[PDB]
Amino acid sequence: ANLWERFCNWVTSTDNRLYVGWFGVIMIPTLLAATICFVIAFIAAPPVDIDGIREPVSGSLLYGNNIITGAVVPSSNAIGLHFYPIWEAASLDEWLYNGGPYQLIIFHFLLGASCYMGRQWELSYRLGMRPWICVAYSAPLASAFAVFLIYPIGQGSFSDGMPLGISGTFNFMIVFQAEHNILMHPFHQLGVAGVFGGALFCAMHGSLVTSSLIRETTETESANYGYKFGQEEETYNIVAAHGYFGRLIFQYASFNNSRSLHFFLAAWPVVGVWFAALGISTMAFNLNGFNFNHSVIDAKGNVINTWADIINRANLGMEVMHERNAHNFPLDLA
Amino acid sequence: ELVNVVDEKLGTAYGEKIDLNNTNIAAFIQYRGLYPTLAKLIVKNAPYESVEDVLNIPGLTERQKQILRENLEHFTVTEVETALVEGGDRYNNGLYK
Amino acid sequence: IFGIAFSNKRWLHFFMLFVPVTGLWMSAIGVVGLALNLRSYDFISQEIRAAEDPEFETFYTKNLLLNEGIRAWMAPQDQPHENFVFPEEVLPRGNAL
Amino acid sequence: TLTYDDIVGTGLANKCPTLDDTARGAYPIDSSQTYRIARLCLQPTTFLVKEEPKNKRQEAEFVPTKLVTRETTSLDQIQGELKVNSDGSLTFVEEDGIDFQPVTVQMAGGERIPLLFTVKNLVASTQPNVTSITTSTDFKGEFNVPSYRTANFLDPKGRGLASGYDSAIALPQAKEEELARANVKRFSLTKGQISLNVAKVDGRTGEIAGTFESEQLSDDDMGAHEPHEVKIQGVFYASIEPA
Amino acid sequence: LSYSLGALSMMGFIATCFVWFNNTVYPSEFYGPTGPEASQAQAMTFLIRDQKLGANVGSAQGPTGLGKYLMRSPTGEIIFGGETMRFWDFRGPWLEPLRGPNGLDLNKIKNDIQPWQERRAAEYMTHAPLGSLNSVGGVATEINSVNFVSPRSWLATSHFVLAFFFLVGHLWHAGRARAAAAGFEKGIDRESEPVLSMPSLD
Amino acid sequence: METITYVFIFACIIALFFFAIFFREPPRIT
Amino acid sequence: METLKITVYIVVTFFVLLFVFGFLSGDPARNPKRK
Amino acid sequence: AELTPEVLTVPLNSEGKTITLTEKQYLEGKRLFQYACASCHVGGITKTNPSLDLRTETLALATPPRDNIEGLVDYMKNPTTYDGEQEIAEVHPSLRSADIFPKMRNLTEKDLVAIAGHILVEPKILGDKWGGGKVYY
Amino acid sequence: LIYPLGQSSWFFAPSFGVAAIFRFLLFFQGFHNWTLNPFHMMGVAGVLG
Amino acid sequence: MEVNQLGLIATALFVLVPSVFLIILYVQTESQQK
Amino acid sequence: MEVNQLGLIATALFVLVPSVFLIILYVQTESQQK
Amino acid sequence: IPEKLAFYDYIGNNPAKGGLFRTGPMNKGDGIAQAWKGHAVFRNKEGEELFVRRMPAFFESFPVILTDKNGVVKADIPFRRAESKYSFEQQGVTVSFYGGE
Ligand code: CLA
Ligand code: CLA
Ligand code: CLA
Ligand SMILES: CC(C)=CCC/C(C)=C/CC/C(C)=C/CC/C(C)=C/CC/C(C)=C/CC/C(C)=C/CC/C(C)=C/CC/C(C)=C/CC/C(C)=C/CC1=CC(=O)C(C)=C(C)C1=O
Ligand SMILES: CC(C)=CCC/C(C)=C/CC/C(C)=C/CC/C(C)=C/CC/C(C)=C/CC/C(C)=C/CC/C(C)=C/CC/C(C)=C/CC/C(C)=C/CC1=CC(=O)C(C)=C(C)C1=O
Ligand SMILES: CCCCCCCCCCCCCCCC(=O)OC[C@H](CO[C@@H]1O[C@H](CS(=O)(=O)O)[C@@H](O)[C@H](O)[C@H]1O)OC(=O)CCCCCCCCCCCCCCC
Ligand SMILES: CCCCCCCCCCCCCCCC(=O)OC[C@H](COP(=O)(O)OC[C@@H](O)CO)OC(=O)CCCCCCCCCCCCCCC
Ligand SMILES: CCCCCCCCCCCCO[C@@H]1O[C@H](CO)[C@@H](O[C@H]2O[C@H](CO)[C@@H](O)[C@H](O)[C@H]2O)[C@H](O)[C@H]1O
Ligand SMILES: CCCCCCCS[C@@H]1O[C@H](CO)[C@@H](O)[C@H](O)[C@H]1O
Ligand SMILES: [Ca+2]
Ligand SMILES: [Cl-]
Repeated sequence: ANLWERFCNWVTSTDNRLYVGWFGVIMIPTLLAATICFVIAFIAAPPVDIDGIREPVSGSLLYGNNIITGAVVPSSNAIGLHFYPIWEAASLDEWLYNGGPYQLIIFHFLLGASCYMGRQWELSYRLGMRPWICVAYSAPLASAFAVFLIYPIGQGSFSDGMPLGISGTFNFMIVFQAEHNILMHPFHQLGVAGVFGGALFCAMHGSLVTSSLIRETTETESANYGYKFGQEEETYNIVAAHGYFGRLIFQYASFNNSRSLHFFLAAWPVVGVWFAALGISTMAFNLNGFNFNHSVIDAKGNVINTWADIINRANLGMEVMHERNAHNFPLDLA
Repeated sequence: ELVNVVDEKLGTAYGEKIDLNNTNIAAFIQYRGLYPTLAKLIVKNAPYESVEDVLNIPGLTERQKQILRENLEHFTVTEVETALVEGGDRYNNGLYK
Repeated sequence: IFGIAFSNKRWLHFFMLFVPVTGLWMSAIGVVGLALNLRSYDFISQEIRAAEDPEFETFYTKNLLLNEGIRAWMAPQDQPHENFVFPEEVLPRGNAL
Repeated sequence: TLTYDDIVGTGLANKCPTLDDTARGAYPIDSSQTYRIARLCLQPTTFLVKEEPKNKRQEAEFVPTKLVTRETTSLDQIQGELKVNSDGSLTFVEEDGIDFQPVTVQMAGGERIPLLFTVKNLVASTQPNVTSITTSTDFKGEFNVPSYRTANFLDPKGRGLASGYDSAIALPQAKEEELARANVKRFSLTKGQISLNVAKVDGRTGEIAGTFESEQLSDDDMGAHEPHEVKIQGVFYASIEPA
Repeated sequence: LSYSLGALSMMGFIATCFVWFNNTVYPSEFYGPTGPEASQAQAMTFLIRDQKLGANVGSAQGPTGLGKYLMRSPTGEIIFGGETMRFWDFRGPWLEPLRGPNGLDLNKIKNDIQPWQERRAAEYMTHAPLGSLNSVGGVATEINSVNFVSPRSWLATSHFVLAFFFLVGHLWHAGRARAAAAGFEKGIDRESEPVLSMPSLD
Repeated sequence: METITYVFIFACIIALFFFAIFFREPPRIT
Repeated sequence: METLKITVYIVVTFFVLLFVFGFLSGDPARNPKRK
Repeated sequence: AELTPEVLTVPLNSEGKTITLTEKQYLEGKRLFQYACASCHVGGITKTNPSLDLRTETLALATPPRDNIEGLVDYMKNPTTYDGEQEIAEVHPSLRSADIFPKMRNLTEKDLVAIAGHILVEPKILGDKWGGGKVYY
Repeated sequence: LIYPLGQSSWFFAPSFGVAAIFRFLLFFQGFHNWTLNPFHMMGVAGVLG
Repeated sequence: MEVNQLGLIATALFVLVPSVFLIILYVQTESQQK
Repeated sequence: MEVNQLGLIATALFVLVPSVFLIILYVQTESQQK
Repeated sequence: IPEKLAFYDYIGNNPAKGGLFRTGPMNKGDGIAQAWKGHAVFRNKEGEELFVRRMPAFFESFPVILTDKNGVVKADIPFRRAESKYSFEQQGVTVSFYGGE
């Protein structure tokens, strides 16, 4: 065939050790660009004026950070949502001061990860598989979009995007609590149910299957040798597992259908994490957690504090201290 | 010995009374009649060598002068402190409630 | 897609027990340390640098400022038996807020 | 005629107006008339910083630097009285305006030098007997350079002058003497000098333009370290009016 | 269905940003101020107040060294200072009279601010689109009193939720449609498992 | 020395990724 | 900076064109069953 | 503790005359303060000008004095700066600027008294929290 | 049990309630900087993983 | 940065001791009769 | 004694690296079909 | 007062004031104790005795607040200065030592 035809055949080959594909044609270069820029910035970038007040924050290892404190720091509040590619800067030195690497990394990463999701659909189709693994990955992907793109858009600045760093992440969490009372938001509560329940059902499933593995090995060998890649026979007794779990709770609380069981395993965390993502993405537009501050009042009108008011006091501590030189007027409105 | 000039000032009359040469303008709300009209004039016309010089501001109504006279005992003057008067800080010193 | 995959179903399911069970056990150990206030609160090298260099800032120093706000603002109501009275003037606050 | 939307995002908003090559005129001064500068604009085109060598005996040079805070450096909308003195010299007394810009430039090797580029409280005078302002008129004067951060500014450990902690609270039992300079914030106020060299005059509109050179100190981070000497060069524009 | 799901998802996202930023086809008189608008209105409010008290707002240097009221944008335009520096792209009828070819004009600021501009800026500052899910208006630490969540927040948040789940339905249905068209939407044929006819990866 | 240590561990992990993908124990059917 | 921008513009256009033409090259047929 | 007639007894005028408000009036005062005033004066502060609060001691030192029903009712018809020197109807809601502050259009004399009564009663209940701002939340 | 037993009293154990537990999280952040703790980080990895 | 001087050796051995334990066990497994 | 702060890591690695090399080789010799 | 007794009345010896990675002897932190300075008595200008509020073990950092014998606040070290009412400067705070160095 012609060059193009052979190229297409190669790009879409089910035979490549790593699947390429058309999504991969975009994913590969964008992920490589984000990864390389990230690694170099995390090691060597100079301090970045995240809040646009000429107060540069040091993110990199060579400038006095460790793995836990280091970050690629968000772009300057002076930039806002303006697009700041390298060629918009007068010099690499200016680009670095203003947090150019952050934009480069996150835009390439978001594009690349969205293509990772497409690529998962793509390969499933090449392999004659059902197509929805890519829908499960939409949950973490939605969450990355929420913290690196939707939230900054709502608030008018990439300087309020999540920093690319471990301590930076906690900074974002704490400020987010002061500003949105996220803990009191039901979508974040559903996210907690999603991740705690995902952990729970992960352990539950692991333990129930492990508990009913069919004896195929001796006491000297790992039982894992009792399963051979590609064998036709199921390797555990689901009727035994259901027999156990139906008795632990009650019969109709347990699955005896593996397909229903595995659907539940997919659905519970994916749905909870979609609500986590939508929590961040709607607090992006300042629809915030429940506010019961001073909700309980006695017969005279004295305020009777509840645990909500004690939350409020912790939130106030975060609010009054955060970005301590950046506010000149009494309300923090974004 | 290096010294915090704002803390040291709290040990002078600035720590006791409205210092016509230094105190931020919201402090004039403590007494009847001073804010905003006289407060604006007093800050605009500072510094003053003595508290009585405040009566020499041009254009004052007679009622305005009497309000000043009634409040001189709540005023002081100390040397102008650069740290208190730069940055427009006499008009807004970054403190709200 | 990812470069690696399970090939052993038994290993897969044991790993699903392993990961969350081990993670919860690790969190429990950190909490036993917190019972004694034996915290990972600070990096001493960060503090020595920041104490001597007022231009050195990291997300780690930013978060301790948040902690200091949380302690001062929440303690009087959260720890009523302490009878804390923190006059306005001592509360840590940044500008304006 | 240009509107905001013609200008926005071009960089032109940081540029002072220019005069035509024909503007080689003469603007008469009537010693009986009072005047003001209605608008003084200063656009820096080069920032130089004096290196600090390991020994005296060689004088340090001013070296070029790289601007890292973008097109945010010009002083503009400045105004004040233009006095005619009894020897015919003029004295400009700055009253108000956008009369400062924080600026960060970078030395070779990366050392960042923030400064408050400024002409606050500027008092500048010409030579005697300025019967007309012409391409031969100069202004020379002095201005104040207050601390680059004002008194509420809190360092990364929460320490400040008019607010903040007064000690290194993360080192509760460290000896305080070695940290005095970092703990006790100081607000500097130093003098700067500027010359303005008129290159163009439109005698009919009251407008002048030229080159300037100022010298001032950079940020000392509220007393934490020694400031550097900065030399700023650029173009200026002013409109003079009877008032 | 799937092509339409993708298109409605896209349109949903667009509508979200429309109601959040645009004050022409979503007039602020009816929908409340935009987030950028209310933040700018706050700076305007205190510029007005403090200048009434005698401050020279052009020369007032804030704690950072940037102007407390007024500063430059990265391209030089005069803009409000403090955190609202991010919002200098904002434009609205109550503010434009103060803007000249170089951005905010100091002489117009000093001389031409009308009482209707002060009122609008105070109204918009105090109706910022921030509030709790139970409709307590204000920042998250606000006490109960003001029953307010901006129509802008309700409309942006709802449409983002819808647009997102519509993206999910697009992927669900586009991938199902592909699989059903090729004949494997019900699972893999045990005797015609494609991967068993392929060469090993290694 | 600390920067060196952190980057060294990181580099070992990326190398490990490479061997774990391209020099894995190959999966063999049955 | 001008050269860099032109370079990146070219690079991006190149890859976007592969993605679009690629997916135009009889994609539905590239599966193990009905083509 | 209860909302008693005593708590509801506030200064009517500058001369020391009091008025005891009813509970209906108290309810009505809160409702109408929320309706017309709380967007700026929630909890007794002032969002657009934090130097001036609604504390009784601050009201007493205003000119004319505003620490009584009469002074508050008059403030709502013809508000002034704190020194009594300028009339600020054009930038502060009042009966005289109901054209530009439309929420004032249907406030009756009775309503103004209720709102004034809320301003004097609330600090008797909340003490320093009234006009205290976030420190006292 | 162990956490409050190491502290001054049961008062500092978590209270059994939704908002009360939220308060417990925020206390651990402001007082213990618990997010910085590598045993908590391993917890988070095992939960999210 | 004023780090703990024992950080380096603690980190080095933390990696090396168990990594070498594993390598020893892997290699002698591979060398066992095919 | 003010010893070189790298002397400890140098000695430890000097010992550990070649010793581990020999242990790897010895144990995988023992595990060979004898 | 025996120096040994005074030394037990010091938070540096409280075992709930540590860190998981703050390694070694207590002496490595606050230093090797040499001598009691003596008991500090604080007084304001009126000469009234004032008491420094002690840090509870929970707090890595704690403000400086002085109260009279009835627990009423009489002096402190402010953060914001512009509305300070209780500074040591305003209140004429002095300290006198009894016992020790
Ligand atoms: C990415 C975000 C994130 C994640 C994933 C986690 C994850 C975790 N957190 Mg951390 N946390 C975070 C952010 C996060 N945290 C932040 C930012 C902070 C601020 C510092 C904290 C502060 C924090 C604290 C203060 C604590 C955690 C703890 C934990 C662990 C809780 C484990 C658990 O399920 O306990 C749930 C409880 C149990 C498993 C006990 C048994 C429960 C029984 C079986 C319940 C039976 C119920 C019964 C059937 C019916 C109920 C009736 C019904 C009506 C309710 C887990 C490792 C806890 C931990 O470390 O503990 C050691 C803990 O104390 N976190
Ligand atoms: C675009 C959709 C939309 C928007 C932006 C609004 C906006 C608003 N409504 Mg209207 N409304 C809507 C649709 C909407 N509504 C619908 C469908 C109904 C019929 C039930 C109503 C009937 C209605 C009444 C009767 C009232 C309002 C009122 C209001 C206001 C207050 C809302 C509130 O307090 O929410 C409270 C918030 C909730 C109840 C939470 C909703 C969250 C949902 C359940 C989650 C959705 C998730 C997702 C879609 C599910 C996916 C599952 C997944 C597995 C795939 C606000 C302006 C009030 C008002 O002020 O009138 C003047 C009022 O009294 N609305
Ligand atoms: C019960 C055990 C125990 C206890 C309570 C002590 C107590 C003490 N020792 Mg001794 N010590 C011990 C055993 C112990 N030691 C042993 C076994 C040795 C030989 C190594 C020593 C050798 C020793 C020396 C040489 C010194 C001390 C010193 C000290 C003092 C400071 C301790 C310190 O800073 O810890 C710091 C504790 C930590 C930093 C915590 C470490 C936590 C580990 C790294 C967690 C690992 C997590 C794991 C990898 C996770 C796996 C996850 C996986 C399951 C998935 C203190 C009195 C010092 C002293 O002052 O001497 C006079 C001193 O110089 N000790
Ligand atoms: C001293 C005295 C009086 C003594 C008397 C004692 C006595 C004799 C008493 C008798 C009387 C009596 C019984 C009284 C009752 C008292 C009483 C009401 C006590 C309260 C009990 C209580 C609070 C119980 C808590 C409720 C509870 C356990 C709820 C569970 C909720 C829950 C999430 C259940 C799971 C349901 C669900 C959808 C599960 C799927 C998820 C999952 C486990 C996936 C993993 C998985 C599942 C499978 O399914 C199979 C197959 C496999 C493979 C697998 O991976
Ligand atoms: C320049 C520099 C230095 C850059 C570095 C900067 C930087 C910030 C680095 C990050 C540092 C870092 C990684 C920190 C994290 C540290 C941390 C908290 C570590 C946790 C340590 C620890 C032991 C925690 C205890 C809890 C624990 C055991 C967690 C394990 C978590 C874990 C690995 C979970 C699994 C994750 C995962 C992606 C699994 C994929 C499995 C897989 C291939 C599934 C696919 C699959 C599914 C099927 O169903 C079937 C059937 C088949 C066949 C199949 O294949
Ligand atoms: C108040 C008024 C009422 C208004 C109603 C409100 C509308 C909302 C309700 C939505 C309806 C949901 C129906 C879905 C059924 C379904 O999923 O079918 C798919 C399968 C089929 O069930 C299987 O059914 C099979 C037969 S068949 O497939 O149905 O033919 C059988 O083989 C098998 O054992 C059985 O388990 O259901 C299951 O596998 C069991 C688990 C179902 C529950 C989880 C799915 C939903 C997401 C998880 C919850 C996340 C929330 C937590 C967030 C952290
Ligand atoms: C688009 C291409 C994207 C490529 C990205 C590169 C991906 C790298 C993936 C992991 C490679 C290393 C795997 C080693 C381990 C290895 O080789 O495992 C291979 C192992 C194969 O399992 P089997 O079932 O074949 O095992 C048989 C067992 O019975 C043997 O006892 O896979 C797993 O166990 C899956 C669970 C672990 C999955 C670990 C997830 C790791 C994620 C990375 C975490 C750290 C990041 C640190 C950041 C600094
Ligand atoms: C910036 C975006 C660019 C906009 C482009 C607008 C596209 C609209 C016009 C489409 C014309 C392309 O038409 C399409 O081209 C490709 C590439 O040559 C063809 O060619 C392909 O045919 C077969 C189909 O199974 C493939 O296996 C083979 O690899 C390839 O050669 C398609 O069969 C043809 O239908
Ligand atoms: C291979 C990637 C190389 C990364 C280069 C880092 C920027 S270059 C680097 O910059 C420092 C600060 O300006 C200088 O002090 C130093 O002399 C110079 O080497
Ligand atoms: Ca000339
Ligand atoms: Cl601000």
